[PDB]
Amino acid sequence: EKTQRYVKTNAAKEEYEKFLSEWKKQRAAKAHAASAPVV
Amino acid sequence: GISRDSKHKRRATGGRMPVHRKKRAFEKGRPISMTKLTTQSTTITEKRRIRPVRVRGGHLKFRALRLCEGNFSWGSENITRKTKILDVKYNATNNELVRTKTLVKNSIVEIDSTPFREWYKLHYGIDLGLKKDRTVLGNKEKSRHVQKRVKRTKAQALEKNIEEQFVSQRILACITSRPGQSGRADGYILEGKELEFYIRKLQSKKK
Amino acid sequence: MDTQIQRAYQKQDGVFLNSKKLLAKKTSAGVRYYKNIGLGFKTPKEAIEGTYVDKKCPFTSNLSIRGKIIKGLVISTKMNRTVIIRRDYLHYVRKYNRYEKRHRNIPVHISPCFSVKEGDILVAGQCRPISKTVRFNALQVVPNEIIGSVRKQFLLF
Amino acid sequence: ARGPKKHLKRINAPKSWMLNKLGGIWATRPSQGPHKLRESLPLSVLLKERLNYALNGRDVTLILNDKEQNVFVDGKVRRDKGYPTGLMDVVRIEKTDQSFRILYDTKGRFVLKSLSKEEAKYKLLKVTAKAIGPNQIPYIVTHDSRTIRFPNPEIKIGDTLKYDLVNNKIENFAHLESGNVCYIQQGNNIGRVGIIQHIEKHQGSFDICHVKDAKGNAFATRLGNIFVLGQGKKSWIELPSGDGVRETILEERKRKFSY
RNA sequence: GAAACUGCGAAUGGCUCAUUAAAUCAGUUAUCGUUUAUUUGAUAGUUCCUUUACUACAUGGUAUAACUGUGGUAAUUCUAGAGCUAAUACAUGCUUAAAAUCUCGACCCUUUGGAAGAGAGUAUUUAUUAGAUGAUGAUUCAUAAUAACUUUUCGAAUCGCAUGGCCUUGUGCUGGCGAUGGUUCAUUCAAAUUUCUGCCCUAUCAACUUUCGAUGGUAGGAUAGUGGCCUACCAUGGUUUCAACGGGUAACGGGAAUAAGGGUUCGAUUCCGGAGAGGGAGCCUGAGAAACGGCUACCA
Repeated sequence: EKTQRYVKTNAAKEEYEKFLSEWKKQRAAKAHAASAPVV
Repeated sequence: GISRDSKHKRRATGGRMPVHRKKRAFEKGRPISMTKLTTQSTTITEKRRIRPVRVRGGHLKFRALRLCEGNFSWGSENITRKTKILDVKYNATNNELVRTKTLVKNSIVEIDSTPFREWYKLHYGIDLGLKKDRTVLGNKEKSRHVQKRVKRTKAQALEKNIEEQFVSQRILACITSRPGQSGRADGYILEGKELEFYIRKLQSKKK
Repeated sequence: MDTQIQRAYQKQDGVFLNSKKLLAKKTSAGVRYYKNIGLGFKTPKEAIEGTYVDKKCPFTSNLSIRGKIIKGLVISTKMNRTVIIRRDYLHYVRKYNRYEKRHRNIPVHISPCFSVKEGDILVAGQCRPISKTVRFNALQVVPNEIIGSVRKQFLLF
Repeated sequence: ARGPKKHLKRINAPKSWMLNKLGGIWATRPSQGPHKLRESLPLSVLLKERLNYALNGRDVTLILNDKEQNVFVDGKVRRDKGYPTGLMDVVRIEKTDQSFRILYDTKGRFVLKSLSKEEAKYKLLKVTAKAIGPNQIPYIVTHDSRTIRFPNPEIKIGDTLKYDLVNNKIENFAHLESGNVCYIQQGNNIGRVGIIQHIEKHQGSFDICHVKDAKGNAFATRLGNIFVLGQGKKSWIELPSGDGVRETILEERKRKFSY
């Protein structure tokens, strides 16, 4: 259980991180989608 | 039961103020703890003494009664080593604390330059021992010794006051820690604004 | 040499920069503690470029302001950076169905920044206990003119 | 005072418990838990006076002490005479697989809503605080005193989450902003459910909020009392006493005895 | 099951204004100013790296009762001396099986990711740096670090059933699950302050308050921690006819809702809410007492 602690944490950590790159990728992805039609 | 309830006072309009409550235990007031120094074991063998007091929450609070060594930091350089404090001078609060070399949070004292001297040497190639032999570098100037230069050239214009201090072996510094509260005694090394000033208090104090 | 020593035995800041600043020998070294209590309050110009070391200030210290905010006329200028503001209100009288006049006196702390004067309206904030009486700090000062007796002066301000 | 109180008086125990005035003299005092004293329903109350499964006091003592486990709160077993079941909770009666919502009336009395094995899965959580803690990590906290690790970042402090108890998973949240549905956890207006109109913050230390609903009534309460029962008109849970809307004493009469 | 050990509450109340004209108390303060059992929630890889006979954890040492007994004495909650044994209590304590384990990542090698070779815990201190890249109005805020340097921590020698699955075949596990912990945070627990309205009369109260506090402001120190609270150190303060200084009222002390109109009524002899448990003193518990109903010792 001591061991399973840092395991579950790495899983959630990399999990979050993996999500962030996908969200942020989209956050900036909509940035040219919104500023494009204004052009 | 040395209390501190604000009841035994006189409201704004100085009229005495009533009481119906016996002194209640949460108004605790612990016996003061003057803090001396062992930079003179002429009698005092046991160098430093710290007694822990059982505080409210259930925690312990260490109380400094007698000491001899604290920790200090050189503002400028960001260095901090544990050193032996020397004699207390000018306590501001009162001169008696100096007369009994007592340790107040903000008591200005002296320390051993040794750790700082030792360091300033290793990182800059400058011992600070009597001026002439000033530097002490390497024989060959091709490798990493090229850095002690780069740093040394950082116009390490350490105030004319900081310099004199080192050589004399003594160093000026003020404290920043309640001995009667945490048991320790930590201080910063004196410089610019306050240095110049506190010294003045000392020059004129004796003269 | 003046603002620093002036009797008292030292006057630094909360952000202990100073002497170390001599390390950043190029940009701006003369730092002072800067803040902004917010709550719809402008931070005094004088407060920033001052040499004053008032720990009990709401812009030069870790002194907060919370809840109760006051507006009242000033009574006395004496005391070191502390002033007494007098508030003038009416009290109702159940029976006679009318009012009477009344005045509460208040201990207010004044950061050097704003300049006092006797008989002017002042705005205090709710700051932690600073002393027996004090429990209010000045945050906004309005100069006002009353030709004489401050006591006579009674305004439902 | 001597130390810390430890009992509770019949007379002094909340009107939300619809308690027996003549009853006794005391009343099971809520145990320090997930919900505050006033905002809670200790189990003993929940079974004896509420469900009525229990009866006499010892009746409970059996139920929660019996080696069978008959009571579940948010997918967990409980054996405390006065566990403070709070707002938006899910209680299951093992031996019958009963699932309930801990929700206030429209008249402010604690009501027990019967759920289908379906809703019994999700529970609505309101966001307490939100800040980053140890080793660069984000934490969110719910009224239900839930502490959350690595939560979706698009969540502001005054949010409302849908919780999948089965997987201890989050899904579809929704902050409080002009145009949502809400439940008021406490106040001269509790038990109501309407559309948020606008939130005027006054910072001086107390922001307020307005609301509309079915008969388009105007509601006013402090933010701390707003719980987002849903995003954009669609509520997220079945409400007790029909829709979260109370009637004039006049409307009650006309609806019941039709005057 | 005897008994003991435990380990718990035994700071709870309950009667008591006796005081008390005082914020008492009411509202009316968050507390950037203070403490926090209770309750959860959470939860904790960096402890060596000795220059792994780490011994080797086929989880240490003690210590003790209780206990059998030997007793004493006008006589104790008496107690003596004899022996015992526990232990969820003292007192600990390498965490290996090598190169521990942390932390880059080439790279492919595609996943099993392979990942090279990339690099390496905390109570207690300051001291800087964060903080551009959480938050406040708000921060010197955090929670960061950061070194140092701290007679300083931290860290389940738990027990409970659940031991049948895994491979091994003894094995290695398998620990399941809880009980039994610790950790810090907020988690209610709190208190604890705290603004902001309000006791009887009185101007025949005019004036008041300053030796250390009357004030400010400051050094410290206490305070657990805010505070003149004090050490100082000084500021002269300022209060005040809206009567302030002040005086005088034994003063312990004061929540529900209906309601054209009316009908009626409530909480229940005070919701509220400070100060006594011979005198005095000091001390006591502790999360947590101005500990009444703990002491002592003193007096009686």
